[PDB]
Amino acid sequence: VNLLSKGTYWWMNAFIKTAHKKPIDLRAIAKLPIAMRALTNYQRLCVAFDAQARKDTQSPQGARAIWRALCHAFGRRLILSSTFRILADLLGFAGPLCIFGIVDHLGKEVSSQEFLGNAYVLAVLLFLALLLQRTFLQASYYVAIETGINLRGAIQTKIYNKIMHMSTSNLSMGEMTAGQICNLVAIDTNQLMWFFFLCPNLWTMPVQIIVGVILLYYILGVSALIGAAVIILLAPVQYFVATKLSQAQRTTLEHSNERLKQTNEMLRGMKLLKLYAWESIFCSRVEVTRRKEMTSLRAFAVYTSISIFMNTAIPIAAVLITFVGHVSFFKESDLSPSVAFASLSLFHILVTPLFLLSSVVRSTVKALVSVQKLSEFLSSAEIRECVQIIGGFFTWTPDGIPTLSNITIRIPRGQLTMIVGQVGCGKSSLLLATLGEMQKVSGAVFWNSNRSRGPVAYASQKPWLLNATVEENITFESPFNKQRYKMVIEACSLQPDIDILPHGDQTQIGERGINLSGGQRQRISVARALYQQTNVVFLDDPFSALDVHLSDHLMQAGILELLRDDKRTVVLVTHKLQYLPHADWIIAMKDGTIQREGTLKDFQRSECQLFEHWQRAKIPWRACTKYLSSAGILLLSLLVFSQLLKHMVLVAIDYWLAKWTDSADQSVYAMVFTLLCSLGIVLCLVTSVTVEWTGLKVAKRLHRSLLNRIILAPMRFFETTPLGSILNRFSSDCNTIDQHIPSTLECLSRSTLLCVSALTVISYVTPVFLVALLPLAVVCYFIQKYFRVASRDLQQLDDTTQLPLVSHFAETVEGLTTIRAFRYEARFQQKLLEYTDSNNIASLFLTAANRWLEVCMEYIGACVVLIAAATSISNSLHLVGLGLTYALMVSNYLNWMVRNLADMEIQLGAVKRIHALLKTEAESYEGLLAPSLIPKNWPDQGKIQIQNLSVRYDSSLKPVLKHVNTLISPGQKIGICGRTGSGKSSFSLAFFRMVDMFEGRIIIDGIDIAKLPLHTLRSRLSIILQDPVLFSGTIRFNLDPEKKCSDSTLWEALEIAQLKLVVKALPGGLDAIITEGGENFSQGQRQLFCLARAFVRKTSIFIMDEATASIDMATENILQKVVMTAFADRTVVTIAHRVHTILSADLVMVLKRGAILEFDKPETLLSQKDSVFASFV
Amino acid sequence: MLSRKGIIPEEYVLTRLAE
Ligand SMILES: CCOc1cc(CC(=O)N[C@@H](CC(C)C)c2ccccc2N2CCCCC2)ccc1C(=O)O
Ligand SMILES: Nc1ncnc2c1ncn2[C@@H]1O[C@H](COP(=O)(O)OP(=O)(O)OP(=O)(O)O)[C@@H](O)[C@H]1O
Repeated sequence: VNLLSKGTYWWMNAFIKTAHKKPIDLRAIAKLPIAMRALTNYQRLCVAFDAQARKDTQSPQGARAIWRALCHAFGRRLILSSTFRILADLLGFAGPLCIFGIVDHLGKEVSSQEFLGNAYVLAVLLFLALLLQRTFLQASYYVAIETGINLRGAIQTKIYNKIMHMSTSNLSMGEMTAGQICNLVAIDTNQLMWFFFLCPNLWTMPVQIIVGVILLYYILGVSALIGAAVIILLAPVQYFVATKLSQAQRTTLEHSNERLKQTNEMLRGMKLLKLYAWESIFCSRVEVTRRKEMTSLRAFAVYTSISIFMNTAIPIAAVLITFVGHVSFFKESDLSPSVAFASLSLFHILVTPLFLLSSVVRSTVKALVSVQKLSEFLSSAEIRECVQIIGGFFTWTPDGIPTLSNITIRIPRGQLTMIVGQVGCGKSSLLLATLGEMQKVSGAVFWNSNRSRGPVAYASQKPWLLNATVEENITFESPFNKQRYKMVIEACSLQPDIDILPHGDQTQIGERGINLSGGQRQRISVARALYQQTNVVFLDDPFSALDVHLSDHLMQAGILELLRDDKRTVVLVTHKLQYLPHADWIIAMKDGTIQREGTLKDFQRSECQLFEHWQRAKIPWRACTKYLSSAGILLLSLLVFSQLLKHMVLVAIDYWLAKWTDSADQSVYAMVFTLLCSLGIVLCLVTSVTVEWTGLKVAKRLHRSLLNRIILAPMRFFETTPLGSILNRFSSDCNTIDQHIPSTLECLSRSTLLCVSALTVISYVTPVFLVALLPLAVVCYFIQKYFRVASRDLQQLDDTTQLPLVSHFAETVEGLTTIRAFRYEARFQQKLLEYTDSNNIASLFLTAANRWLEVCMEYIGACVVLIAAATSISNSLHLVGLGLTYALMVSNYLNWMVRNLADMEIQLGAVKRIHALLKTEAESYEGLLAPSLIPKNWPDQGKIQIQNLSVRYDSSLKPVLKHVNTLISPGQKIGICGRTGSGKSSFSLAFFRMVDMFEGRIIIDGIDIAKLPLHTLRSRLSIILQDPVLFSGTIRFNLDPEKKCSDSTLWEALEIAQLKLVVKALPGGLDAIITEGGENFSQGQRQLFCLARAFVRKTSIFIMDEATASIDMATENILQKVVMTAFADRTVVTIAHRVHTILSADLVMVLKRGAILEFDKPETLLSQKDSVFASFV
Repeated sequence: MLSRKGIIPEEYVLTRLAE
């Protein structure tokens, strides 16, 4: 693209006309040139640090050294955006000067001095100088962005290139986690990018003040010195409000972050909460957090109703100070219209820099902080500079104190080696040091297999799963060969995981997705090492982490056959010593040092063996549903009328300003300008407050409705709709309709209403401007239409690109040692350079579409400058300066009307998402009985009779149960189990009225269970699900939040199950804070909670579900506790997954394929009778 | 900047996977 078209961005016009017909994929906005690559700018930045580190005798990359490196690498493009910025501003100054000339040669009637003695000629050299203000400004806007975006590119790389060299010690990685370094990439790097977006402004704005002082002084005098003083002495109090805002905004963010964790506990555990009638309790727990978040957002709203106010009010008071002082104090050269209507444009220019100068110096401070943060990061610990270890002294402390010394390990090729020892014997540490991740104080680790290192498979003890498909987490960027994959899937039993998944092999696994079971997470990680065909496999306790027992057998039987056939050496540390003297050339270490090394028989001969023997639609419906529904007329009409009346005062302040300059009735000129500008200032306050106030009153009554109509939803909705869908619209859309909409609402409602106002001023000054504006408005309409359609697409394509980049900066940090273990640095390196260049190429075209709008809209506005000038002069020879000082603003109103309109449109779409949630409601609470007199004090008879109940979920073709009849009498503790995919889970949940028994009758305790309120039913019948999680809170509160029974009862209930020793000897006791997920009590504690809920509710019935995978001793203890629970209750209808605990029953119903297969009234005849014994064996 | 999409951004926000 040449200089004729690069300055107007003509190449966008073929990109925005296609973006209207089709949408924009990444294949549409695809190519990214050589100069704007992440790699190229990274090569430039390496050259900068190399040439510095050649030049600098003083070594390290301190904050001084980074800024010298950035300057030497990016100076030649920053000077071209500050030179163009100084010229765009200085040519901008000519615009006020021309207004002065036009009005002087209007009214009361060498050749070049007379050439600029005109008003026809002076408009043309005004018009053909604004085309240079408005093209140089954009050229320097874009060069700043293009250079700024490049720093995003070559700092995210140069951050990531140290993530490839960071040491995973308990010092370094223990201090800074992935959350610290992710907000370096996310939060910090953006505010260093944004410093180079604003880097010319701190150079240019001091020129603007100096010339702004000088030209205003030449136009009006020493009174201009008094006037421009009042702005520059209200710029630091613009800073104080902008400081106190960001102080309060951090508070609001760190407060609603704690809310979102509470909301995550409610949405993730809505299943167990709804069954235990505990949705209302957690609802009122998040609402009080919303009360405290609302008083924090109120302080945000107070300190942002001043920022708008200070921006508008401070210049107007400054202008009135200038003129009234130039009238009251001394009027020598009074306000002739050439002077006054020209120095309004000089202030209307210097409105903008001085109150944006506060927020530049803000973003210079943040840049100083950011290179402090980045240099303190970028001086972290480097890593370093078959396996045979000779001396083997190696530490995690970077000076002294080896955690493993005297390590003389020998592992020649063609091998299979187990490593066993005590929990804490330097065993996991030996493998990571062997891989080359710990500092060899003495010795060496040598190598020659199939200086010079080797790619080695690795399984971490804490398993790591990248956010991808489970197949893709298994394949791990390796060529898919479905025969190797098939063997892996069966061996680790990935078939039940795929079937239980919503998607199977396509399921989003790991983090940010399905938070799988810890054994299931371990099975995924274990399989990747086997699949990868790496030349050596190091497994760090897969068998000690192996949850599935037969698969643990099968793992070893697959790992033997895989190691022997591949002849891939395998070092498998574990302290499960089942295979340990058989055929492993074992290497046992103790207390950090190797204790014995040799063959297995040698360890039989060393007497430690005995120890082993032991898409184009605007949304006016959502905007109407936002304002008129939530806010109410009592402040919707006040906001809509104060906007118009503030915006009729701004023409009335200007219309009377014109009609005084003609006279240049003097104290009446003063007493209406003071009494218009003061009420103009007053209306500024009461529109800036009323906008932000309406935002708070709509944010509250949206979120309160959203919570209290999603805690009124069936659980079938929670299984049908994903919990990421509800939580995203919950969390992110509430942030937009609180923190982002009302400021945009006030800014758009100020700008576009002023835009019509400015085009009203022009059309009455030249009252045949209607002919002039009708063709030009149409072009303004079309650029509006093709910009919204375009820059919505590139907006979400910006935002949905940033998230896979920062998720890569999480997944690199957490599973770091895997990537360095496979010697796999350069293949997660290149995934960054695709992720980086997918973000910059969707941010460059976002800004190039932004600049295309501004170049095109300003040229529309510059046509308004020449036409308003030309038609008004030819009228006024037959209020012209005031009309002409508005035409300059119109070029910079049409921009921001369109810019806010697109942004408001994008933000408005976050209200339609919330109203789509507010139309999803079911699962009524009605009791069609005598609702307090027909139920007695407690239904706890235990007589749960089923009469042909036909129940289902799919509601269309698929029932689960049919024709079922079962009448467990009071005390008939009838543990009913049937076919494993048929109906068992459905049976337990449906009993709590949570599934559609489409016929029949299911009576419980003499009352129909379909004709009771859900709150009454669910409270009065306890349960215990398969393997639930814990709500974070106080221990009595977690056990029973709305208890009101007794504290002694809570102790008796907690002791009666288990863990009373750990409950009493906890550091908290009865108010012990559950540490965010139940990582310190038990799985038994859920049964304890169920026992406490059962006893406190004073019921007899209980429906109890299965148990997933735990200590069977604890499960027999649970079964004995269930017997103890029986020896209080004596009635329980308890399903079970493994039938061997269910063989101690009092009646048994066996269900096959989704029907009743057997109903054995004793449980011992079941062993005699063939169908039931076949399920028993 | 009469319109406010200004350079005072809170950069960090968390959004889970769509659908
Ligand atoms: C991604 C950032 O992209 C930009 C980057 C720039 C460079 C720049 O000085 N920016 C800040 C100024 C600061 C002090 C608030 C700004 C940001 C948003 C809107 C307008 C402005 N002001 C520009 C200076 C004059 C008045 C208004 C311009 C425009 C853009 C843009 O594409 O919108
Ligand atoms: N980065 C590190 N910095 C300092 N100490 C570490 C680090 N990583 C691990 N350790 C310590 O060294 C030990 C290494 O493993 P350990 O000696 O426990 O063998 P293990 O019992 O088989 O491993 P684990 O107990 O973790 O399964 C851990 O107990 C841990 O306390």
